[PDB]
Amino acid sequence: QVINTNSLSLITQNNINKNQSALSSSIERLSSGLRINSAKDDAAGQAIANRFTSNIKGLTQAARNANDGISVAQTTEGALSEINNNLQRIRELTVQASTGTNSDSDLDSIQDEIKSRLDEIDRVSGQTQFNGVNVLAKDGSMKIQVGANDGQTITIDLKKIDSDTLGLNGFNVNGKGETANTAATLKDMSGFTAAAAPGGTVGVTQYTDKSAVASSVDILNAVAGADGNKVTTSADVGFGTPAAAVTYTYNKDTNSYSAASDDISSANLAAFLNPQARDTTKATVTIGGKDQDVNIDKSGNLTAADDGAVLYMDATGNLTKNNAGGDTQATLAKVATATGAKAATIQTDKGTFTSDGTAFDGASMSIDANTFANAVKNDTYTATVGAKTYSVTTGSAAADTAYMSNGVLSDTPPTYYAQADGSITTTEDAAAGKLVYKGSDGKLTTDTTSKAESTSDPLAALDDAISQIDKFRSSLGAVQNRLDSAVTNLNNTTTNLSEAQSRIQDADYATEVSNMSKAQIIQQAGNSVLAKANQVPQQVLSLLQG
Amino acid sequence: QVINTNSLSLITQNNINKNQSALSSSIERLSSGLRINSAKDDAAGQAIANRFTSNIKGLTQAARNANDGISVAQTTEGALSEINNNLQRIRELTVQASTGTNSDSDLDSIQDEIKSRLDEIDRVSGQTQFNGVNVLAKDGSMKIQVGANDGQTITIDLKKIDSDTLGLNGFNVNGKGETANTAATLKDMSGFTAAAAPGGTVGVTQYTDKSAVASSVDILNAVAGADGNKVTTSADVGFGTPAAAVTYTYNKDTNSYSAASDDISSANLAAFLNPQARDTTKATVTIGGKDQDVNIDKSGNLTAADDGAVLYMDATGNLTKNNAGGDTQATLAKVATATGAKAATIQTDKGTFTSDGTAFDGASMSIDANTFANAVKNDTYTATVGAKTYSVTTGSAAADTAYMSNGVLSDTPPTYYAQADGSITTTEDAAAGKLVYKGSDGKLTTDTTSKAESTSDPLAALDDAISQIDKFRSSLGAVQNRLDSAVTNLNNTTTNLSEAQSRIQDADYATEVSNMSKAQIIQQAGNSVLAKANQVPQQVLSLLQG
Repeated sequence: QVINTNSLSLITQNNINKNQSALSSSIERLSSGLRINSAKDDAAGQAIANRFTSNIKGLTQAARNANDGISVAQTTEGALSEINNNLQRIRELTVQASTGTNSDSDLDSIQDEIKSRLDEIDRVSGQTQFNGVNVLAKDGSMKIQVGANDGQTITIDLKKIDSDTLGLNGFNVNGKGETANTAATLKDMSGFTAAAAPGGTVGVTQYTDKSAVASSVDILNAVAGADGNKVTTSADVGFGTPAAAVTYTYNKDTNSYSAASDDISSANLAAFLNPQARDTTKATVTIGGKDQDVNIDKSGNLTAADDGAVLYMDATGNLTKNNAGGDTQATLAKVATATGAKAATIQTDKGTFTSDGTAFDGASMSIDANTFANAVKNDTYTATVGAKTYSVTTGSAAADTAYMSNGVLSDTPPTYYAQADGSITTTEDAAAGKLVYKGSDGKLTTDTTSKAESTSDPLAALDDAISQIDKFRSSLGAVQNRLDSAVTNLNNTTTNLSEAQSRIQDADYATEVSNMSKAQIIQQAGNSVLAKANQVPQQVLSLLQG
Repeated sequence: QVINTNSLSLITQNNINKNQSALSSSIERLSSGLRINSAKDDAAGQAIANRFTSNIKGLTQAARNANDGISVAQTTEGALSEINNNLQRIRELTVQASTGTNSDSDLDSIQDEIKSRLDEIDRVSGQTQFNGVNVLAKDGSMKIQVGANDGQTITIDLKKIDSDTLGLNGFNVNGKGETANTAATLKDMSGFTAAAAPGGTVGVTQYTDKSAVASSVDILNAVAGADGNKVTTSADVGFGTPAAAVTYTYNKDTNSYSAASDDISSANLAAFLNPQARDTTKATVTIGGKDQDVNIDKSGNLTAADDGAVLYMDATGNLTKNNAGGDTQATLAKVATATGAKAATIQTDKGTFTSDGTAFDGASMSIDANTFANAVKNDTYTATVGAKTYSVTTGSAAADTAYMSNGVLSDTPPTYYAQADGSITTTEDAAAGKLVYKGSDGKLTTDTTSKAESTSDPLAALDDAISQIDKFRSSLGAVQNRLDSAVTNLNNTTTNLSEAQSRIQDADYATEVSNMSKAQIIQQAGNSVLAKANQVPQQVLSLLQG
């Protein structure tokens, strides 16, 4: 009974408006097929779906990468298998070649063919490549990404395999083999004669090969060869040049000989620490509880270890370091007596030094071996070796008690005894002695055999190469099995995660068709009731009778 | 008969007003489709509908959660199946390798592949994940919400599965396999404490393991192991028992220690040459340029080296040896002064001897090493080794400068530095040090591996590991079926509750359309009767006749 200013059709319109959102959402949900289409839905679901999608894509790419790794491992394994076949053939040839019934032509032919197959192995090692990467040319590792998160990879170990790595660097089966050596040749013994015969046997004559006097450098090599020997010398370069003390003993412990000397170097620091005309050395000086780092050059200015800081000596009565003192300029000469008075130390890397008075007392010097030999090659010394004492006085073998053996220094010359029957034996009694032989190198070596230039133990070396290649092949096989397992895992995981993500997205149409029917029926009923509502007002017109 | 002041239409308007509310309610109900739209209807019904709606939504979301739990269980089960297959292959390989017809190379290959697959098991254990959650990395539990009200959950048990948990920590069938060692374990360092920190770093504390003082016998094996060392000792058995001279130095050259001593053994030959109570030793005596062979027993009769010839000492004025002399009987005491006066030698195999006066001068003695060690185990000596000097005074490590390292004697004790972060390093600066480890043996070795003898009953251990993983698989299966049953129950319950809530809301349209029709018809009737009511009054105007 009101003029449309309180009409009830507004309620119907509002209800239709409330329905329209559900209608639109239902139709759109049918169209997409995914429950979550924008942030208006459960945004947490959207984020979880996005994370799941990223995981699934990364997992699939990782699976493809693992397959690629399997392929590269397969190529490498095939190459290794044929290399193994070649090595087995070479071993078979070597087994053939060991028989003594073969002429030098036969051995040469076998060597030619073996060299051919070794070059074949080298070639196939260099040749094999997989997409610009040489599998067998370098001892690297290859990382295979099979996981979604960074840092999770599988490593394939690759070794450089060739003739050098497998060994034998030229198998060389064709060298001149086992050869019998020639006899004693009594006439060749032109050494010093002596009928001493300490056993008194009338039928033996002792021959000594003199002129084997070792040189001084030989003495130095002998002492340097062994570790832990003793050498006493005077008149050394740098330290010991005044030679106030003679017994230094140089304390050879592990490496280039050390030393120990009393107050002798006071002015020799520049000569020692600066071998050349412009050398400068780092050193550490402390007064006691005050560790300061300094540079020493030609016994001149004690330049501070800073970039360009220059230290000045000051503090008369204390004699410490200060960059900004107000007295005379610092030099090594006076700081020597300063340290002697204050009982400090100036120890450096190549020698720990202290002073009492006006001269440095060396403690733990360490002179270079080559320089030491160059300095004392022509002076007197009593260098000793294990359980032996050797004397040298301004000339090699002053006492004439050092003799050069085959390769070692001995106090006794090579003694050769000549027997009555023309043989030469190392000892008087023929029951012992191992009658000496001659041949192919001189020096009258006491063996019946000359070294054969062929490979020493060919079969063992070839079996070692076979073992190496088979270990490599086993490594590749284990890696291949592990990658196959990784692929199976990653497939199962990506399937499960795909279903998981499907449970969050991907709205069930079974519910959505019924929801659409709801929305459409409500919309139709609402529009019709809106019509029925707006057909009401004209009753007031009917009342007016106009 | 009244002019609108007692109007008869008022009841008509009032009745139309009453029915208008019903008409509007019917139209609105038809538009919405729900029986209750606001509190004007049965409010208790509205509250009940709200509660049912909340319950239905909660149950649906719980069903989705249950599905997610099923998916994660499936992924875990797949990973466990892969691990189980790997373990089966390990068992098969172990059964193969138990046979005694195999060489060390075959065992090496088998152990290599077993180790490879064990590392594969560990990798698949570590890298398996479900949406940022590692199922097999911890012994945790995951709660799945399947109910509408808080606290109603289902728990899934997860166990940490890896090579450590299953046991055997390196299956190690071949031998010389590797097991991981433990960490620094700062708390175990019970050695002597020293905050000295020579580098001055505040955060470093130096710990030294004291009580590592080597015994004197340890020094003896230390000196004896190396060849050519120096040992200075007095108060020795036999030679040096009077200890007239102290600096012997024992001249170790190649083997059991030698010696060099002045005239001290004059009467000590009987004890020294005859360690037991009746021993006899052969000897060679020469009065110069002319050798004679003799036997010595307890300094008594100088029996000739013949079968039974007995030598007596003779020749006053020359002091010769005659097997047919004509003077008094021979004793070593008398021949001692004979040789001392006449400058002869009695050099033997185990010692070169001469005498001047009435006492023998030893030159090239050779004492047995074991007898030496037993003799000087509890006396003062200053034995030295390569470039080192050691002092002992009536007791092991008198100077307290001897410390027993891992296997060698060093002048410095074992130095361990503990870092601020709880790590223990061999050096103060963390850049170096090779952070120390422990494990399986103590002694704090700087190794990541400690050996382990193969196993006891390998197949039993593999079987127990299989049983563990199989039990885990069964547990996951029981839980997974649990969740399937829960999903079925939730679906049935939410369907029933949805049908329940629908029966309270959702007004029957069958009665509602009839209500609309009745309201509309009665409304038109009311409007028309209102018009007819308004058509009545003008009969009074008809009365007025104007």
